[PDB]
Amino acid sequence: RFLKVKNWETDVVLTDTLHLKSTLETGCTEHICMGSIMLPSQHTRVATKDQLFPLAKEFLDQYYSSIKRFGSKAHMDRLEEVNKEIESTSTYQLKDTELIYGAKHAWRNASRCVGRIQWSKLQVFDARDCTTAHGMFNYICNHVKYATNKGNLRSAITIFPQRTDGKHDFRVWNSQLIRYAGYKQPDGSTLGDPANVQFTEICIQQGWKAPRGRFDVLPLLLQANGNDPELFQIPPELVLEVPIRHPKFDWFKDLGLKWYGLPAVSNMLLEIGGLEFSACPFSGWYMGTEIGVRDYCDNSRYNILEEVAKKMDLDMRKTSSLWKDQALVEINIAVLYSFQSDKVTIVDHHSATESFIKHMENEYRCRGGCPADWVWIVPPMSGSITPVFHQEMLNYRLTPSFEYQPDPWNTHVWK
Amino acid sequence: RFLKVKNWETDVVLTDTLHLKSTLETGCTEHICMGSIMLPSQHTRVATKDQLFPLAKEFLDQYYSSIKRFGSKAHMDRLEEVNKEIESTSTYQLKDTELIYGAKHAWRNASRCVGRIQWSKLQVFDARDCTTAHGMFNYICNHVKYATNKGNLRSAITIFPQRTDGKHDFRVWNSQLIRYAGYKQPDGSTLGDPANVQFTEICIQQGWKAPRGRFDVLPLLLQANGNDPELFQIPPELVLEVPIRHPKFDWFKDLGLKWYGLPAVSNMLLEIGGLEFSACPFSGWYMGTEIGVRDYCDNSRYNILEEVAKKMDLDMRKTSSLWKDQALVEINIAVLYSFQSDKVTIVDHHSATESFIKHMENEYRCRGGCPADWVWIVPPMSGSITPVFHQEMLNYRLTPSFEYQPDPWNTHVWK
Ligand code: HEM
Ligand code: HEM
Ligand SMILES: Cc1cc(N)nc2cc(-c3cccc(CN)c3)c(F)cc12
Ligand SMILES: Cc1cc(N)nc2cc(-c3cccc(CN)c3)c(F)cc12
Ligand SMILES: C[C@H](O)[C@H](O)[C@H]1CNc2nc(N)[nH]c(=O)c2N1
Ligand SMILES: C[C@H](O)[C@H](O)[C@H]1CNc2nc(N)[nH]c(=O)c2N1
Ligand SMILES: [Zn+2]
Repeated sequence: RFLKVKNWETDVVLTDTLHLKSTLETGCTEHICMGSIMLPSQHTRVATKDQLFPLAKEFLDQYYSSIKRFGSKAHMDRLEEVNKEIESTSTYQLKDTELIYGAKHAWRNASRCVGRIQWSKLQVFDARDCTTAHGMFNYICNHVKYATNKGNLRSAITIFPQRTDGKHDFRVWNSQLIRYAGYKQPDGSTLGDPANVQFTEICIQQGWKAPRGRFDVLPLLLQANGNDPELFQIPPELVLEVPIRHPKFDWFKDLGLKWYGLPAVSNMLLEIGGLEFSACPFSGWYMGTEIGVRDYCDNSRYNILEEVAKKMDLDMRKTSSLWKDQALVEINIAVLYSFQSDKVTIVDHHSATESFIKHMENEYRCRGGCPADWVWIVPPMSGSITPVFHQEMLNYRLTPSFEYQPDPWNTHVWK
Repeated sequence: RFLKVKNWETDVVLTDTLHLKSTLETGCTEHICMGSIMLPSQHTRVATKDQLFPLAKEFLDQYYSSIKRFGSKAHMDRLEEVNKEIESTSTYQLKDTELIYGAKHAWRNASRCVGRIQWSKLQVFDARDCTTAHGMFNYICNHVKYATNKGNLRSAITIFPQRTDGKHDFRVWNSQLIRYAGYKQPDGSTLGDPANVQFTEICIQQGWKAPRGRFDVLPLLLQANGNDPELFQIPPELVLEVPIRHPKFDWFKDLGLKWYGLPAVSNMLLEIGGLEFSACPFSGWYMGTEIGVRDYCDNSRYNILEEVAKKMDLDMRKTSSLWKDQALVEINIAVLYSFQSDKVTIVDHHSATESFIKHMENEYRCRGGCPADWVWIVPPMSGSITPVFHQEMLNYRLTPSFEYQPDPWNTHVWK
């Protein structure tokens, strides 16, 4: 109730009181810790009219307290105002300013995100007036253009109409706005991104004509107000890409690798005051390792370690030659150098984890804590030589938040 | 109560029922996860006569069930036999075979240990007849000689008399049997191992004459039956060491690095059936990364990244040149090659984490689970390209176990 987290590389000590305001549950118990379960049963997402006003009052009480007007008349009138609208319609509508606050704090409370030092500079695009798949395509294009900003990336979220009944639900079926396609081969191996093989054939199912190459940017599949989703191709000039080259190894270009500049996740759900926004794509910029470690070297992904190590002339017989580690560092030096040479915003895992420690200092000071998931904060390479490896972290679930949600193609009453 | 852990690199699914037998607590709650707190308040260590028989009966019930004699007469007579001895003396004495079983299962249940595939081949040296610091020195020397086995390392534990009253307590004050000394300098920097700077001056306090070099093997500080601890120097021919060289970089020898062959931790407490063994050094062999990543590159340790990167001719201005990662992989290739060229048993983090997955399969099959701490299982470099990064793990505390304990010099009623 006044718990302490220690840093063991600096002996810095911090006191968490923010975990007291925590509301959601973790999945752990006194006799079990599930801190390494990937999609815990609590991190996923239907609510009745009854539970909705405590959730609104809870939200509005932090909102007005945050603009130095806690408990005043403007706050009490708004509590009553929402109360009455939840009487009338059994739901309610957020003010524009309450929507911006709730979105910025969902990101703030995302314990698995190492980038949250920037949480307050989030551009919020209100798309709650949207009604059709084409309207969503327009909103998403304007999002992609704004956030990309010619390589000077800017953080943003686009918020589509909230869930109401549950059957009229806006959904982006893509897991990200910009993703490369995955194609299964006759022999069984995979061209493109294996992660998206199931989605790539859903697009062909709905009528996509696939170029059947490596880095083919998938189309968007947009579902508006419960209707069946529709295909649209993002204008190519809006999809900024970085060809990957090395600042020593000239043969690195021959690999013919590239990645997109904009990481923009679209399959998650934003929860604000008890309201659920099922379509809410949000974007930032990449930490290098998400591309060069996970995207490029996960076994179940592009899996390029063996062909990079070949061209490096590496001892690939013994596991203990660390040829895998050795080729992994070159691939990440290449992604960083490539993005930087092209003036596309990217951050390295050293600078981003030093920034998160800096962020943690600020949240324990001006908020009394920072929910943080070590399993996810620690970068996927060189963990112990980044300062977050030695920083104890308390994980707890605060709201507003981002939550996972099932894929629409396994839950949609089709047609 | 029938929880499931998934592997996301293979889609292999396992069912944990062993967590049902769990007894100790984790530190997490429904509203908080402390899976990244290093020394949780539960992982540390005085017990009365009352709670001691459930703990014995609990232990003896798994022991006899494990040798295919559950609930027989030999088991019921032993339950009564211990019962009566706990009536008489309010403690009890383990059979030789109950001691070997309890020790092997403490290691089996160590969720932070990636090496547990070997848990059943542990050599147990019973030192419960010891009474003096010199006797302990003799037992520890025989341990070091046996486990080292001329570089063909063998796992072992030496078990000193159990705690009874609490004031007559056997303790090894060293954190490990073989550790390098740490000396503070006039300017403030550190010669040797910074980790041991506080211990190195306790030895000089008790009269150690320090050679004041880099890799000076500390003396042993042995406390017998509550008496004040005494200094003894391990015969140098028993301390096997590996000079560190690279299989490409000839300048790597110039660094003048070496490490000891035998990892043998002596500051922890073994708990079996409610009995507490305060001195119980145990040893195995090294995973490469414990030396080349943590020992050599932790900021608060030897911290050799900058001087390795210098001699590598690295771009050391920008953080995003990944010069740190690049020099870290060379240092670990060197430790592995050095130990192997000298026929000292070492394992690389790839082979050890593939073995642990293999181990996890066996424990979920023939035991119904495997307690495992992801925060500690995942190696400190190249996390995601080893199979444990993608393996969900349930952590829970089973007994017999190894526990942490305070340092004796902050708890001993001195003289
Ligand atoms: C500004 C640049 C940003 C950087 C460098 C960054 C970095 C990261 C990284 C590396 C992860 C782990 C991802 C993975 O391993 O696949 C992550 C997770 C996440 N990020 Fe951030 N991010 C940024 C912006 C944002 C923004 C703007 C939002 C939301 C508006 C956001 C929300 C999230 C969420 C919700 C998760 C994980 C959700 C979960 O699994 O519970 N991030 N971020
Ligand atoms: C056989 C070769 C072994 C290998 C390769 C191995 C490997 C490891 C490694 C890498 C760690 C993490 C250590 C660190 O990061 O500082 C660890 C922890 C640990 N090992 Fe093993 N180990 C071995 C044998 C043993 C044996 C024989 C025992 C006990 C009899 C043991 C008990 C433990 C315990 C109790 C911990 C962590 C305790 C805690 O923090 O709760 N290990 N091991
Ligand atoms: C906005 C943003 C930026 C970034 N640099 N990275 C991000 C990574 C994720 C993410 C979270 C969980 C799983 C996955 C992979 N599907 C990605 C995310 F939501 C948003 C990210
Ligand atoms: C036996 C054995 C072998 C090995 N290869 N490694 C081991 C590492 C530890 C260990 C556990 C917690 C903290 C520390 C560092 N003080 C070491 C340990 F107890 C025993 C180990
Ligand atoms: C903060 C964190 O709990 C602490 O640094 C832990 C993280 N994981 C670790 N894992 C291992 N194997 N060894 C360690 O010392 C640590 N340190
Ligand atoms: C098994 C484990 O929970 C899973 O692989 C997690 C581990 N930590 C991670 N950390 C990040 N940043 N991203 C991930 O996808 C994962 N995967
Ligand atoms: Zn937990």
